[PDB]
Amino acid sequence: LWPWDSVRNNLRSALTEMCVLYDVLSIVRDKKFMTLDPVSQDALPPKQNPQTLQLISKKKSLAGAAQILLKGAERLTKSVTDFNSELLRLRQHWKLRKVGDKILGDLSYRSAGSLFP
Amino acid sequence: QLNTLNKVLKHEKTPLFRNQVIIPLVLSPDRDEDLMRQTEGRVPVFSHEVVPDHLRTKPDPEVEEQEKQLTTDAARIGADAAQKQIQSLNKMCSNLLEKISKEER
Amino acid sequence: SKETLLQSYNKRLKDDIKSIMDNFTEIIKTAKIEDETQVSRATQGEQDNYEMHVRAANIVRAGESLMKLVSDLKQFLILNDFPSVNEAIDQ
Amino acid sequence: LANERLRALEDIEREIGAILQNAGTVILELSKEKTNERLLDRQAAAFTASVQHVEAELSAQIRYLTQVATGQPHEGSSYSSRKDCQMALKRVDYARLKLSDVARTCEQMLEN
Repeated sequence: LWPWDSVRNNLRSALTEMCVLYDVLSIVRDKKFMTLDPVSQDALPPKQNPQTLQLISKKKSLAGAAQILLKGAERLTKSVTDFNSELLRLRQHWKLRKVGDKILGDLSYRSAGSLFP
Repeated sequence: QLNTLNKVLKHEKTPLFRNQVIIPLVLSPDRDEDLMRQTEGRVPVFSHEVVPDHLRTKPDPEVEEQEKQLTTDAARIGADAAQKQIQSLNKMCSNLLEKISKEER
Repeated sequence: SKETLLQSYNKRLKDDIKSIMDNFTEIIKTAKIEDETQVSRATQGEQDNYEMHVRAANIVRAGESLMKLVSDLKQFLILNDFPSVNEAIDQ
Repeated sequence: LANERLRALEDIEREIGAILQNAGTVILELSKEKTNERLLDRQAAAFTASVQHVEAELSAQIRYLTQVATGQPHEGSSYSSRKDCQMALKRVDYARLKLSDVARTCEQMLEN
């Protein structure tokens, strides 16, 4: 598994941290070993950063989006300009059928009169 | 699913989690069966290394630098274009969705 | 038989069409920019970038599936087309 | 006959065209200066018309196949006439060989 081990690192590390998250929540369902107590608090805004940054979600990640859409589009536009062509000439001279999932033809003079089995 | 489910089960119709005072009772310097069956084979001896590991809040520094560049991108032209662009993009976004959804009848 | 294969083609076509349309509608669903509340701005920003990335990937996959369907239709018609076969035979 | 193939490949073209134009729209709706809103409506209409005519063509093609499908191997063929023509070609070849041989014996008699 020498390839995809780096993704494996990032995911097992994210796995251990979210295991620590299920751990803190496992102590959050707890009233033994630890008590809950609610009192609120405040956090003044610096800006209207949800919107502002969301617009960057469009800039940044819709640029990644549009990039990948245009990248698929350039790959395909290149790709279109060979199997299915050859099948035409073959089907034009010889005799073919499809049974199961493969493609099978005949050689025998059998539709033309012979009975040689 | 996991993202959208947890996100809507948090930010609507809830008692507020950002209240809770977090105050454990004791330190358990020893291996309790409470831990091993409460947590399914984890949680070593609860101690002064895992008190902060539990109650850590400072994130990694890369997002801190990101927040520094958030201050930077807020240092550009603002207080006249933030709300203005929210208005414009909101309106034309809504118009777009209206038009595309409208014609499937 | 042959009815099952053709109805499978119909199912694949309608599934992929509704999938791409639904994906674009959800892209415009998350496209409304609003004010935040208890959502921890950077987190949903990063994961919405992630969601639009995976949705663009879904769009590309939908296009590739349509290409595969077109190729399969091309194979099917040439092999079982009685009228086309006859013209070649008479020439 | 061939028209069917031509229309199918044209449909391929329109598939990639729809992807391209959608990418174009989402280029426009990230830039701050989205001024060409008439042309944004243009690109939305391109999205719309493209998707419908693609789905239209494929649905029509499926119906046509639903009227031409029978599930049998179609046992016509064209082998006999091809044997006959091959026979005739090798008969002509025989003739060409014998003619060359006569030619050389006459050639050698004329020369003393």
